[PDB]
Amino acid sequence: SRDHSRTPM
Amino acid sequence: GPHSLRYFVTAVSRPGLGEPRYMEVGYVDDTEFVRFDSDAENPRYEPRARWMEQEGPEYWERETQKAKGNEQSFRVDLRTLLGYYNQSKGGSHTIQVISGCEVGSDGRLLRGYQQYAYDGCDYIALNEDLKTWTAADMAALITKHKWEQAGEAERLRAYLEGTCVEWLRRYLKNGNATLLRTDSPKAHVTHHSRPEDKVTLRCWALGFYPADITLTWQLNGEELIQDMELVETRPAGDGTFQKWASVVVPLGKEQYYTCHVYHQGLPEPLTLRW
Amino acid sequence: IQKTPQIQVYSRHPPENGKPNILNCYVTQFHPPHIEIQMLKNGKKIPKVEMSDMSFSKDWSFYILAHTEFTPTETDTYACRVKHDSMAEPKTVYWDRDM
Repeated sequence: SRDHSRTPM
Repeated sequence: GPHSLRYFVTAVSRPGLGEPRYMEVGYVDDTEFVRFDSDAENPRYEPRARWMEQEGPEYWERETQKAKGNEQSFRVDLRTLLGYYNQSKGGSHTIQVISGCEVGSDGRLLRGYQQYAYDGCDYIALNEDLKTWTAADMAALITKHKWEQAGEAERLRAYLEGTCVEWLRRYLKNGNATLLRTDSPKAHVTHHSRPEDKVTLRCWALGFYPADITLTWQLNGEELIQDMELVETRPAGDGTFQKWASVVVPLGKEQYYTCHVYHQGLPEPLTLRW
Repeated sequence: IQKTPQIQVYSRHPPENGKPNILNCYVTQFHPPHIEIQMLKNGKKIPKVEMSDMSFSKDWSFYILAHTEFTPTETDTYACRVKHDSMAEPKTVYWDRDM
């Protein structure tokens, strides 16, 4: 299961 | 032994050709099991391993939505990095990410990791401590500060120690017949004539799994590591791998050299001669 | 970063004319990711070719696998033609069944 809702760069 | 869940993510801008290409390929150990391609006829997260049929339709809907969301955040990231690096809107650029976790044989977390790269060069990476970031340049220093104020590391740590670990355990279970198998290699040597009374001896190892293997050529008991030609272990199309290693020897002296194959599926190492 | 791809062509099992098999074209260590890969039977393009096993190495260069099922014959020639910005013209690597 993948990661999500990541902070943008 | 240890097991890993890894995701190779790529975002490539295509100026003039429309939206960026976005892909996600997942792996449990050396086995590809899931994949998303934005250029796909119908962009959906799809199974790549037979054992993934055990996941309900809800799994595929969740993962697909996540991917589309991840696709969007990376479209923005591509724009942002152009600013950071003061680059023009007409060039193609790439963002690569490696995300994953590894567990021991007993299922506990050994380590987690997440690394980003821009145009083939390191950008930012989570440190082994799972708490700090390390930037490769000044541009990445801006992202580092943003991530520190946002609390990204705490958020990511939660994923790596929880979700990642739990789902890894589950995948290994549902696909244990595939993921926990051991295909023993089959080896053989070939001969090739060369100018100046020399010959190329090549030792092949085929149809093995896991990918980890050791091929060596010996003479008088010593392993001729420096005098070996060798390819990186490669997938053969059916979930198994192959590899070869060669050595150029004097004509008529071939019989002295032996090939040794080491793999978990071989209780005792294979020894070959031409 | 611009890296020229290494192209390896090989089959799953030792060929035996008449026995079904899988032909692989592993394109490795390249950058950027834009690339065109074609597998050819007798100079003609093979249709059912599956691309799999994509990954990056430590240095971030790309690895991709193209493969199709085939049944070797003593008169059929197979090759893999790759096109990438790092090359002037398309590179064609032939299957050497005697390797």
